[PDB]
Amino acid sequence: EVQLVESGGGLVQPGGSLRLSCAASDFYFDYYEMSWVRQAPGQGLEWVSTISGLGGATYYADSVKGRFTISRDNSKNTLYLQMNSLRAEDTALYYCATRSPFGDYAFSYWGQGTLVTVS
Amino acid sequence: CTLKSFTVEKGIYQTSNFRVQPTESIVRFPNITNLCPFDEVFNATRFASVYAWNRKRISNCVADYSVLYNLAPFFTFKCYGVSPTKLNDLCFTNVYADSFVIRGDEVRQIAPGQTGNIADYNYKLPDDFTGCVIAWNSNKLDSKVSGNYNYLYRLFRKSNLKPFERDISTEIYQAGNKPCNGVAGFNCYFPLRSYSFR
Amino acid sequence: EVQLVESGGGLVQPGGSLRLSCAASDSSFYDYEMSWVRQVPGKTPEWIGSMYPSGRTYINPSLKSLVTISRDNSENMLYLQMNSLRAEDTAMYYCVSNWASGSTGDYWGQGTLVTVS
Repeated sequence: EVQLVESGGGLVQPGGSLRLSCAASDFYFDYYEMSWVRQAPGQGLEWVSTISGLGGATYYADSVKGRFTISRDNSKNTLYLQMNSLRAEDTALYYCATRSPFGDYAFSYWGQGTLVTVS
Repeated sequence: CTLKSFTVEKGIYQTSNFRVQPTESIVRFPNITNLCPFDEVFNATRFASVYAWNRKRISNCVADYSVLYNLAPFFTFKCYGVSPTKLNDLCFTNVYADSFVIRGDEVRQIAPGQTGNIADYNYKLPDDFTGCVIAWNSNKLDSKVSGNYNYLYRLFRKSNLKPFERDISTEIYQAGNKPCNGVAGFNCYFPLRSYSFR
Repeated sequence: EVQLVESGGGLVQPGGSLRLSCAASDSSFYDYEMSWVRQVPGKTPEWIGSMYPSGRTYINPSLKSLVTISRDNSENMLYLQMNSLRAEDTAMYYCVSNWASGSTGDYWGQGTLVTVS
């Protein structure tokens, strides 16, 4: 199959900022939808935020309503993640997953993911 | 002392109960000395996958749980229903050993009630699970620096797997409404994908 | 009573196509899985491909578009047609029947030695 990578930082102080970039290519992205899904160390998965390709409406989680904002760049086929006001309990390996809206609740593809720890 | 007074009047008073103390510690366990191969599922060669977990029925045994600790570090020895220790004094009728290999972060899902990807599509434990899960890292025996893809796991399934069910089928999945009728292409993802252990 | 006999063993050069296959005994080996594996000396084996009874064939993600295993004979045998030979293809190829649950119920058959110069 086809799968690509995601880069960014690996460590950030509790109060700084970080710009994560999931870079995709050779994919039907503009009609698909993308989302970030974190994984706390020792816990399960948690949906952070999602963006659509049809209208571009974004949907964040209740815990990250006013701290996380994302934007998909269709010219570069990449997904950005600009995190604000990083606390100490938000350390998790963020996964970059895209799926089709006209399907089921199962993620189609999963990114590589990288763990970012906060002091 | 039972009346809390240094002077007792005339009469009859109940003080304690004459309970005879025990003498011996008779055990009387069954007649079984055949130490069955309990090391055939712990120290063996390459291990089963999760979609084809090996279930060995172990009966007519002398379960010596003091042999799995002198081996490699065994982590997450969580017994649900019984204590981790004190297992050398109970006589079970027939036990079952389900052996497989999972990821490091996926060891939490092997527990009653926990959900996810491995506990819903590969191996589900019931809520009344009266057993013990024993995990240990095998980064030196199951990993090499070449690209390890000899361990498969199921990602897509129609419904959640019921407790104690082995799904070894190879029916193609359908993420959409297109009748793929067995082509393994767009919206026809293969239900069994391989791991990556580096 | 399983005496799987392999073939295809020999000496080849990079650029050819290896057509190796192990013969199954006259019995109902189907309804159970069947796969192939190599035994390159130095470390543990490496699984290359599977021959699931449904017909769906899954290949190792590392060796994609280089090895192909089909079942269009359906009589007693499989097929292993692999191209794009390299210098690291000199291993001991085996055909395991009950793979993904082996070491307790798998039957390793014969073993052939191939070498690519």
